[PDB]
Amino acid sequence: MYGLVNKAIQDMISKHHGEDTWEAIKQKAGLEDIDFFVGMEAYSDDVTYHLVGAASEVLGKPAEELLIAFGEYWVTYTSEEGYGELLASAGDSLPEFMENLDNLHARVGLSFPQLRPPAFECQHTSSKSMELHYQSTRAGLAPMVLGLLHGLGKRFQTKVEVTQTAFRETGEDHDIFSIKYE
Amino acid sequence: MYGLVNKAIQDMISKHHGEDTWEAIKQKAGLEDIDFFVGMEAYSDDVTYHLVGAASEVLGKPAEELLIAFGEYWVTYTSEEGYGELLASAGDSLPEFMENLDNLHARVGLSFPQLRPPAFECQHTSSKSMELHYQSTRAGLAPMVLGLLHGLGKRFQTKVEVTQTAFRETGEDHDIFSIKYE
Ligand code: HEM
Ligand code: HEM
Ligand SMILES: CC(=O)n1ccnc1
Ligand SMILES: CC(=O)n1ccnc1
Repeated sequence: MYGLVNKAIQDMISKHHGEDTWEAIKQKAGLEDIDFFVGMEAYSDDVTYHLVGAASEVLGKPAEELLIAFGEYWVTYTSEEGYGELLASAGDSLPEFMENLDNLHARVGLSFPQLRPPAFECQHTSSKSMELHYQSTRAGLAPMVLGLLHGLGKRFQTKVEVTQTAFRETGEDHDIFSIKYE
Repeated sequence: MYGLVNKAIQDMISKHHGEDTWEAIKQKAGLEDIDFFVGMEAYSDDVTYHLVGAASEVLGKPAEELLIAFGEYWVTYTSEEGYGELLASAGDSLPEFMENLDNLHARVGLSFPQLRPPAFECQHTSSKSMELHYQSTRAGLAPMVLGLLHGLGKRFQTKVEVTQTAFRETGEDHDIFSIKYE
């Protein structure tokens, strides 16, 4: 993924547990080479999965727990490290924001030309709920989606309950989530 | 399962979509025979699975969506139809409550002598998270667990993020969930 994603993971861990723990985690991941991540440069996905795996071992937490945290962090981190206006342009409510999400990533992708963004389709089951279809070229990041949805809830002061109802992981064509809000 | 469970399903559907729908649903499940469920009597599990499938066809919603709703409802329905004090005895926080859950179901089963309750084990990964191990003699109810957990979040005013990381369905030994709270 682009290095911004890894820089975020680093930031989150550095801020929550310290530079020593980040160093250990980098080292365990077999990335001591890399002095720093370049935000606008493409890295092999490997780098991200390894960091997450290594972060799991060192912190003694499951990978999935970290991806949930990281999902929520990213909402804050993007608003502060140069994507605040772009974020705000995507709307001022959760369902609006999610409807716009492919369009946000399209805009991101003019600037990051090699982006393989996820794809998100909403079916609104009412004014307070929806089905969210998450399609990705990558495996394993549904728990990140969950955290991202909870970060979006914080951003719009909406309470969101999210439950995953289909799993790419088992062989289903793609992750699907039921979501209830305010 | 005991009829209480089926009575709760009936109630949730009558209250949400009307008696006419309930009838259809009951009709579709091939249970027109049964005039009312007896709360303290044992039914074949068959009855609950048919009602759920039938509810899915009549309503145009996936089974899994209904089980999530039903899980959340049950938390409210038990507190109002005779299990309020027992619920409250199980604690005033989500992680406490989950640690007490086998004990709760044990008390329930002195009163319901043929109870096949689930089993839940918590490994706390921090003061705000845990791995929850759901063991059951039955298949299919993981989405019900998700709703129940959201229902418990409501009861304790805690925001809970839940993601399932192992699936009995696929032949893994049992369902496992990563959970983050408030
Ligand atoms: C300003 C806001 C955002 C920016 C700059 C951003 C940028 C990115 C970038 C650069 C990637 C890497 C894709 C790649 O390298 O191939 C990505 C992936 C991702 N984005 Fe965003 N994004 C933003 C907001 C969001 C939000 C709010 C969500 C919420 C659901 C979201 C969900 C994801 C997901 C799930 C991926 C995972 C990759 C995959 O599934 O294939 N993004 N995004
Ligand atoms: C407070 C009152 C509660 C009562 C009275 C109650 C009673 C029951 C009863 C009677 C069953 C049917 C089992 C059978 O017929 O053999 C059952 C199943 C179940 N209970 Fe509860 N329970 C309560 C709360 C909860 C809560 C909060 C949860 C949250 C996790 C929970 C999780 C379940 C699950 C998952 C089942 C499904 C059966 C299975 O996995 O085998 N229960 N409970
Ligand atoms: C990979 C990452 O932190 N994200 C999450 C959403 N968009 C990019
Ligand atoms: C069958 C069912 O939803 N439950 C859940 C908790 N206790 C009973």
